[PDB]
Amino acid sequence: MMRHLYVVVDGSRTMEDQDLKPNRLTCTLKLLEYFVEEYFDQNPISQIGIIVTKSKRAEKLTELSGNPRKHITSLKKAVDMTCHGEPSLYNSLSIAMQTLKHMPGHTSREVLIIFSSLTTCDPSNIYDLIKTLKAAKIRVSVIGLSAEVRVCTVLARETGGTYHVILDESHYKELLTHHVSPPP
Amino acid sequence: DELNLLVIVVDANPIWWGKQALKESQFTLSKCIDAVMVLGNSHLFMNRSNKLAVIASHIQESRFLYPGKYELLTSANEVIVEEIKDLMTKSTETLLAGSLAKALCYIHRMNKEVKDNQEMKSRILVIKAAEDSALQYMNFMNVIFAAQKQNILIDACVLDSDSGLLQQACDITGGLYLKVPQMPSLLQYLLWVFLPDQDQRSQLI
Amino acid sequence: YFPYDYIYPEQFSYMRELKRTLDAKGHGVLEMPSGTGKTVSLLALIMAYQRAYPLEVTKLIYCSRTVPEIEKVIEELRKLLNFYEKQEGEKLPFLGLALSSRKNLCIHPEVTPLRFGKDVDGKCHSLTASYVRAQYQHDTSLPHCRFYEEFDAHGREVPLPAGIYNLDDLKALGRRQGWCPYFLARYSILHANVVVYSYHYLLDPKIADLVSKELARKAVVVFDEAHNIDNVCIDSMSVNLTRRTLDRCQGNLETLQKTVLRIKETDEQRLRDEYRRLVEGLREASAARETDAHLANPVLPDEVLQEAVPGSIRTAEHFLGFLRRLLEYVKWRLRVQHVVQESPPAFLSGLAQRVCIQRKPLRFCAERLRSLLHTLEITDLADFSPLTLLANFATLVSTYAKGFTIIIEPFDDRTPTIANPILHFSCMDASLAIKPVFERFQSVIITSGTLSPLDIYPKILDFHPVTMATFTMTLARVCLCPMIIGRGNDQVAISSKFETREDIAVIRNYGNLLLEMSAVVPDGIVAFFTSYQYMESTVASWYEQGILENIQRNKLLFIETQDGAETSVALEKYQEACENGRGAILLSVARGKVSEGIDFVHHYGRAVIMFGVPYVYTQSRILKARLEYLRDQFQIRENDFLTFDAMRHAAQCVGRAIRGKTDYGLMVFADKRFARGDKRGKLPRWIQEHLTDANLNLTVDEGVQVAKYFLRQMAQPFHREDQL
Ligand code: SF4
Repeated sequence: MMRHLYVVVDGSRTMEDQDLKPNRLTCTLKLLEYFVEEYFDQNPISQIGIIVTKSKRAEKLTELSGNPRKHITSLKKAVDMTCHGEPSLYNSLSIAMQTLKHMPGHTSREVLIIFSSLTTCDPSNIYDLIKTLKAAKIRVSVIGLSAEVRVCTVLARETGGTYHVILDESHYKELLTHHVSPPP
Repeated sequence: DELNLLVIVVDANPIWWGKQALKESQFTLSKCIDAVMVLGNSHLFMNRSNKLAVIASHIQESRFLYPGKYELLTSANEVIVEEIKDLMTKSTETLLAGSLAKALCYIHRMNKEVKDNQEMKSRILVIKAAEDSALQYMNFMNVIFAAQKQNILIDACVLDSDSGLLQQACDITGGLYLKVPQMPSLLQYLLWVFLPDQDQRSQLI
Repeated sequence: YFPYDYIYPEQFSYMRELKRTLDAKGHGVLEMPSGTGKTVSLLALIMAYQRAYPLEVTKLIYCSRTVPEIEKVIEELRKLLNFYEKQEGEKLPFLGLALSSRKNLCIHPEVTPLRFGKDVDGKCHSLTASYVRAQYQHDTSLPHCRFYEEFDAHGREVPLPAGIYNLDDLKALGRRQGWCPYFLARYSILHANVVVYSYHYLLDPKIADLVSKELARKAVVVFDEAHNIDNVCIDSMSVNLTRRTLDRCQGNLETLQKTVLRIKETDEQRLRDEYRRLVEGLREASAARETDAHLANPVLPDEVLQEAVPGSIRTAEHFLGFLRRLLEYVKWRLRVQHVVQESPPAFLSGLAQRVCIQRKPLRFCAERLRSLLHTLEITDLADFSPLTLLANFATLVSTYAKGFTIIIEPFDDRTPTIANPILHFSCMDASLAIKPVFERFQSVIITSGTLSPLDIYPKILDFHPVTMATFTMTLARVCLCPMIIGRGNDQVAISSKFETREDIAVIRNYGNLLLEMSAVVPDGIVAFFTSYQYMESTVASWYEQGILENIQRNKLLFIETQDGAETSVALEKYQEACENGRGAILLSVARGKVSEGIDFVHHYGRAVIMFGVPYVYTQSRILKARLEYLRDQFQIRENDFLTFDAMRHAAQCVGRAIRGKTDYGLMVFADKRFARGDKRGKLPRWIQEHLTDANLNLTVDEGVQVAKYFLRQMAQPFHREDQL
């Protein structure tokens, strides 16, 4: 059951706000460093990639691959990110659509959205991507952070993934640990 | 002050000793048990703070044997003779599979129990006399992976003829593979293993 | 008995409550914990009483207060119909009549798309029973109101229509086979089970709209969301009059003079013959829809008398009595509108000293006005309506004013100079409009999501056997969080106790709260304000000063405006902006109509802020006449009823937030004055179960941390609840 995960991290100014380690990207980044390491500890047959949502954009940061050191070095460099601009889910799902339309669909394609639950600022109606990716069968599971956004709920309910929000950093580990195991 | 463990596995195949009962050099069962005795006695001869444990994997079970230097080794000797007699009175891949499962869980227990600075190295050795069959591919594999994920070196020695899974154990984990024709020569080279390949695998050989 | 799943439980409560209201034939006051689908339980147990008969005569007229909620009631009982129509197997017929008169009327394209209701229905009735009743058969004159004649045909016949219909069900049937809402409403009033319509339709003594035949043996009526009973009765019987309106009336009188002069015999000989027929026998000359298009009864339990036409011999002299009435009345108006007065019998008795005839033509001016145009049957209703207003006023002033008042107020009501003069004639007895509704029926049920102080039932004065505060536990751990926001830190004046808008540091703390509120809270926020003009002040200090853009850094403002168009635009934007990526807070006014009907459900607008106190502004003299007549009831009331109506506005606004148990409810009172005022008016179950453990003087930032904890712990879980 081979997976092709693009972890979508957020870079809004919700990463200036605390209730975690000194900036939320620090906790999220550190536990993504754990996530990469455990995701190759469990899933060598799969492949990951970092997409960082930034300044109403999304930016592909590491390709869909099976070489962990590049991922972790990308994390090390994304440590000191200023996190300019409110995010955008639309660009992240567009990037995932582009790069993942070409993969063979006998395998599960989830996409992990680590979204900071800030206002979903998009130039185009994401409801239409929620229409398309249903038929495409690319799955999407989303972990918000400190709030429940309605649109992520509709996203995670039509796509068929899982949504969750987090208080304890121990609980953040609980949920990343849940997403480690391969969903059917 | 490396709180160092050593764990050993011995086959208990009566078919294999029936093979080794018509031979010309004719090392006995008790010869190999004395070999392992000397292995353990040598590693505890190294320092007080070193501990150790040995199994003999029974056809039906696996019972472990573990222990003023001389008296420590003598208690070990008596324990070893007693459960070796128990194995010879109470009697293929199942034996040693379930034994290495016991082994890892006993490493878990010995690690969880007595740690003070939580400092440790849980090195394990394996001696398999006969072949190990692929009727349980998943179990053996799983155990090797659990051994790697516990940061444990697995060394190994084969006596009669080669098996796949032991070679693959050696490969995946990071401990050496061994097979020597002449058998007391292999006993003293196990002694060379327990000394160098256990302590200072570094600049040795 | 319709559970369809396992309940809150509420049917465990309202089953026993309704069995108590139906054993003892009595009135009753219910209270809804707002997460209840009160509609489901009420409609269900009422239908359970419909299909049984411990009493053989069994009715329901059920109301609501907004035209969408009518449709909401409909669909939910369509669901109710469906379920144990399937379960009970063999189907027995049904009817629920949404009786919408005004804007849900006409299928003719010439008539329909003119915007208002009343005037265009005047064009409709002028065509039907004024042009095609006078010119009773013509090609060009009698226009194609063809399905009124189809009503003639099937009103001679007997069909049986199917079940409860929508509003648009009857327009689609208009197209196919059920044509007029009015006339198929008549034929279906002839036999119906449940009739649902608007609350203003049933209690309106400007034009007393007799709904059903007043068959006083057995009759069951339920008032839904029934909070503003007093203000409905008052505004349904008060009458306002403007001097501009009076000058349109004077132009209209000169127009009627022209029409009287240009008619020499024919309609007037018709009047003479029919008036001889009326002297010979007291008869209803228009049995059909004209009396429904007339001002029916400005005084309902007062008689349609015997001494009809007391002071008139012919038309133009009674017209001269109206001319005297208007000229003397504008004389009255100028000489009194010098300085505002308050008097019930002084104006009527002094006019009885000025105008010749006293108390009989005052008692018949409405009917004689309507009948003397009915014999003419030429004047357009749009051109005529302010004279209808006048005769309706004089009829009221005639037969009623002892509990009523007259108040005449020709000056500023937040305005420029004396160029808008106007009077008001209101009750203050809420009894004199609800007493009909009690005395007619077997039992009515006042339902409320809000009515916590049951000690201010006696503004209605009546008698009431079933009166309990509904208790319903919430194992969906905490459905609410009231969180009252009085600054410890920045030294709260969040109450507007200086004046309405005499200071603005008040408003700057409000904007601090709003920005941090929009920082935390998702999905749009429903921001209730104090008044239009205070919201104008707030928004002025916001969009002028340092605030607003950081809110506009986050989300979008939907600022209400005093039309229905801007209500529509901001509402459409609110739902379409919260069902997408964006928050976009609404900010409205508490007494503005956005509260009634909209139902901010959990998908959008899930954290309702009250800002300020929803008190009606405390110095106005209508309110002083009100509180003096209720100081004629209890003498403590001078601040007590103010706090009462402030609380019913408050909870009516705030307690829309929740539709179910499994639902997310914040409600935060950015106020100071809410200590004992919300240990009065918030629901007592809600103060006991969910409210103000230690939360009274919450600094905003403490409020934000309480909000974070609440949102995070409502967003963490869900499986298990009160499986009852
Ligand atoms: S009666 Fe029915 S059709 Fe004729 S005017 Fe009124 S609505 Fe239009």
